[PDB]
Amino acid sequence: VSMTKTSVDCTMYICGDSTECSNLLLQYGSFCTQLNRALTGIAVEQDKNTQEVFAQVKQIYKTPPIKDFGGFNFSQILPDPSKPSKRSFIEDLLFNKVTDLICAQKFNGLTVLPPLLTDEMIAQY
Amino acid sequence: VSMTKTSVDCTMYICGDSTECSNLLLQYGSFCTQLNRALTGIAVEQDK
Amino acid sequence: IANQFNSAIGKIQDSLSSTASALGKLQDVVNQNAQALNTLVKQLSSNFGAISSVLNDILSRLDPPEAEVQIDRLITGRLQSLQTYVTQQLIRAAEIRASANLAATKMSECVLGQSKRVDFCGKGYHLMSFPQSAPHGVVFLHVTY
Amino acid sequence: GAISSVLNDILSRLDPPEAEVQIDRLITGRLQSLQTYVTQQLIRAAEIR
Amino acid sequence: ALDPLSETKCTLKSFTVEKGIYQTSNFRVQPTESIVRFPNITNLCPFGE
Amino acid sequence: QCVNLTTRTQLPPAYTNSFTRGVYYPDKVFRSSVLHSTQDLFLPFFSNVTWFHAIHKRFDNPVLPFNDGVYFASTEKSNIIRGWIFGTTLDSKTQSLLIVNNATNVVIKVCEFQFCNDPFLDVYYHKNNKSWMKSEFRVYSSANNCTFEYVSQPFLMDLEGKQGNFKNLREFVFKNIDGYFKIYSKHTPINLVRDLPQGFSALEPLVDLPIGINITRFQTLLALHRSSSGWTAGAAAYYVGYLQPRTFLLKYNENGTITDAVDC
Amino acid sequence: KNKCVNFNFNGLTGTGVLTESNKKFLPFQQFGRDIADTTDAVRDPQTLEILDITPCSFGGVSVITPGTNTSNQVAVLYQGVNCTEVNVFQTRAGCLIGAEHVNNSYECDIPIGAGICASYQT
Repeated sequence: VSMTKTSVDCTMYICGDSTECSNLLLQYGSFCTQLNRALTGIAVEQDKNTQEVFAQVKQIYKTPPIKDFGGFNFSQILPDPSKPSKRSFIEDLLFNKVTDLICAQKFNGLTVLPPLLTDEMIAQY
Repeated sequence: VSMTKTSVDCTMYICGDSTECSNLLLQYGSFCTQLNRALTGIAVEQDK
Repeated sequence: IANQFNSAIGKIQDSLSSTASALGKLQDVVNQNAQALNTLVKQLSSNFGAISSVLNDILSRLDPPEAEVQIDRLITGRLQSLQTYVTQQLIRAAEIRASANLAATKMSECVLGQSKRVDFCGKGYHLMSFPQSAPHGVVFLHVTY
Repeated sequence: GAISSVLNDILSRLDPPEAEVQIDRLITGRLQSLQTYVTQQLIRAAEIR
Repeated sequence: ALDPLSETKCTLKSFTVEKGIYQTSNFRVQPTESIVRFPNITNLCPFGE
Repeated sequence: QCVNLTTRTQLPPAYTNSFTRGVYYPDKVFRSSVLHSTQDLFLPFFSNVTWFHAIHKRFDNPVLPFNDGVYFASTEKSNIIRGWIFGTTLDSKTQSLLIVNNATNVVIKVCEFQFCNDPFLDVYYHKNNKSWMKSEFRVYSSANNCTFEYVSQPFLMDLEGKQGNFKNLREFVFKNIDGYFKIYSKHTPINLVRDLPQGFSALEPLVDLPIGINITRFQTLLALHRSSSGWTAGAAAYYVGYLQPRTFLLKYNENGTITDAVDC
Repeated sequence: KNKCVNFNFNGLTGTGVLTESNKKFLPFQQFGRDIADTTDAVRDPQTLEILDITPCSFGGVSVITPGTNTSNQVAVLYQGVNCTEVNVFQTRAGCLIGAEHVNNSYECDIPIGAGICASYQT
């Protein structure tokens, strides 16, 4: 659904810590501007993917305190309140099997933007 | 459904029969190595 | 019907914990982003035909007019390299958005409602679907007859 | 932009340093043409999918 | 450069700023002072002698 | 000097295969938890290396070409090897680099040396009072026109003759690039009988010698003893190899030490 | 140390924050590098220490303001950096100045990030 959010700076990426290099970059016109706005739009679309997929409802539904479903065990699929971060037993595995690095890239000139919707809120949906 | 599979070699196509010409291609980095994976991915999608 | 479902969910937990390759669909998204970012950084080290790939070197060595010629070569290549990255991200952005729309369609039909579509919600007659959160994606457990 | 479109012709006429200047226009032109082909394949591949 | 609101107007090329968030600039920390560290002067020729 | 030894006997140049040898730290750049691909002059894996040894009736001190670079691996008990001499003609006709140990420190200098057919450092009349001191110097008669002089850390070489299996391993790399002579050194103990052990070793720099002379050949200086044609040399084995421009994958651990290498 | 400076060590130059780390270099390797072939650390040519080089803080600057007809109030937001220069608060997205923090939850209006949104209200 969601893809990594990245924001690149065409001013810093092309010319590191250089005044003369940045001045000559202006002769190329909007090439820089376009490359920044392009990635900006994608980062916005990546958040829309979570809005059009994860949340299909405007209300929060909860399970009853007493669980009798007629002999069916949903405990594995449902969130366990005993865990510090709300997740089910299936989601617990989904999080461990799928894999700071983003901070090192942020200082290298490649900005990793945090998503609008947190993983905890996704679990609530 | 399926598209014709074509694998282009940026090492053979760019510089024909030239060692010196190919030497200048190394200065461009992955541009050749990168284009090879782009075409390879399309060939894999054709089978899926 | 209870011994079948409860036993089925048990198989999902065992298969999910034992098999780590079933999620490769999501791992590929992280790999594609990691490779694109790694390559994007490594292109800065290349000289792009210039005498040197470092700006401070050509400024402290070559004459003012000679540096401008070299700065043009470095900017030209670094610009093209960044254009290649963006071009690839927009294309891949169309693939992820297409997959997201499919997840939205299945979410409404398979989970929220009940769909009679053939093999859209999974093999067999679709009964109910239980969504599950996964990093950079979503997982659907489809109960079929 | 090069004097000739053949690599063996420029290599056997202009000097190695001068040929590189012409070879730069040959590679730069072929790269733009090669990337244009790959870019179209990715777009055409999306329509096929 | 008067106010951050004007930066938004200039970024949008319009005097009407709709409700929302927009990126008007990029923040960067400049160096405070220059640091120079070189090794010892050891292996000296005794010119004083 | 020009007089050959009495017991010295020639042998055919037998060969043996080295497995992982030829791996060294490329430069001063430190890296950890990463896999780097380095292309430089290396000793290919499973490549045949020359088989030489020196004993009391076969004594090997030939002349071997240096080319661009060479790999060296040997095992010592009494430390027969004094050092090495490098140069084009290995004579006073031009400049020659000499890396040797006098039992005080490691002397490194470049001069014009008088060439000898069989250079070495001999000693005689051991018996009781084991001696082993510098007396007769057969390496070169005289030297002059010195363009370089250097003195490394002090070391005391024990030349006392020993018996049994080889308890030490010394692997060196000798190369010259862009007029800069580079040298690598690794010292580790090993239990060895013949041929070579199976294992991995990370070669480390030793000294930086910006000499910048042409070296087409080299010799291995050895120490001789007797209890000079009738003088012998202790049991030792050394190997020589040629370096090629090969690419290795150097795997750096968390501490930065190379765990393993692979030739593409 | 612990400041953004322009450092020159032997023949190496650069701008970044110098922080002493616990890394241990090989005695014959003075300068280190990361997986990207960019120096992440260095060894002081004089004293014996290992200095981790972290590039100085930088990031985008965002402006949070309602419609022009609504009001001229402005709230500046920094991306990927905490409050340095400088209602000064910190979020997971970065430093947010010019806004008040309300524990009560409301429907998102102006998105910020990490499950936080801004709006113009009482």
